[PDB]
Amino acid sequence: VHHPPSYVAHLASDFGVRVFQQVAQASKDRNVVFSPYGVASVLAMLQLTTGGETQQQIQAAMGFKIDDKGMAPALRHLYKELMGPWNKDEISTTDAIFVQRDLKLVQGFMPHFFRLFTVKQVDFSEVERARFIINDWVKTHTKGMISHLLGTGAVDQLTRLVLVNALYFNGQWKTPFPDSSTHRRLFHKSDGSTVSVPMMAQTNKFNYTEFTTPDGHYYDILELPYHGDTLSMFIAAPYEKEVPLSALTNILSAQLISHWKGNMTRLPRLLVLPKFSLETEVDLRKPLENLGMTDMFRPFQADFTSLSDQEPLHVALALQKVKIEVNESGTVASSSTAVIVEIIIDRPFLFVVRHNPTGTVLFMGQVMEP
Repeated sequence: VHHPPSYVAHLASDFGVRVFQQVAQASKDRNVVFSPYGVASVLAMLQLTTGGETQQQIQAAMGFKIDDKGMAPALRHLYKELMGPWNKDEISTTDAIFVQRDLKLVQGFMPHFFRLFTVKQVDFSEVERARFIINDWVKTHTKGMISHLLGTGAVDQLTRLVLVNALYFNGQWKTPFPDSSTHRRLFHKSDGSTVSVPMMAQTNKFNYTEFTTPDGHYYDILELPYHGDTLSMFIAAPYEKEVPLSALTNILSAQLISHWKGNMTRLPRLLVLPKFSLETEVDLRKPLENLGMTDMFRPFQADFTSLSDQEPLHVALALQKVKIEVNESGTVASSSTAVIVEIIIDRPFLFVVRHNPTGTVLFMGQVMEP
């Protein structure tokens, strides 16, 4: 464990979880898959382009200033840790900034962006080409998983800046579920009704801890490691079907996950887990405004003087796309965030894909219906 990457990863992951809780609030009984590291990555970049109180608001919500001593080195060290070969499991994370070809950038932004995290020349008056350029780049850096990050109406002639992160993960269980154990079983939805889904089964030693909500709701917390022994998926489900999953998501944090992991012991048991493939696209405006980042969305009031004195700029929209597939052999998942300037789990559950040496939360979500 290295301190620098683990420090910034905790802040990053915690900030991401708080954004997730905001999205989960809005879609109480809907499948949500999210990427905390993903949204933290672009907003870390956004700290560089903004100024005054617009920047302050981002800094306060994230818990750190990108420009503070040792802070950027920690973020670079971080994604090096995630992408190292020793992980066995593949992670690819790439940040990018696309700027209007002829936009006059403040002197020193380019060299400052390089040594902390080069820009890519784009012509937004050429709308569809510029949208393709960016969509094509997100596509390769998600290995094809996300082909159209920016829909039609995401950029136009007036667009000047697009910050983007692309995350990819894969994704092999330390011990796979045998294909032949996969069977159909009723899943209990939040509305009481049942649906029949394919579920995976296996008997092994699983890192496990019991957990109790303030309201006394008992939860199973299970850890499913990937073969590299650095990354794992945490699964959290209520002992009884009746308990709403928000009880858990309301109290979630990066610290709690670490505290779970700190208290688990390997126990033998049969684990029945549904397979799932979730796809979510979320508008990040309200969730980000809720965490106090309101100024960046307001025309004229937003402050991007760290990027350009040439003209007033504001955030037109903020968005994230995430995909995740969980099956017998492992997990494949990717996200792209942009800013435009016997334990049977047959009820809804939480999942968290975490890199444990750093505490980085790559993906998390609630499975309301597999």
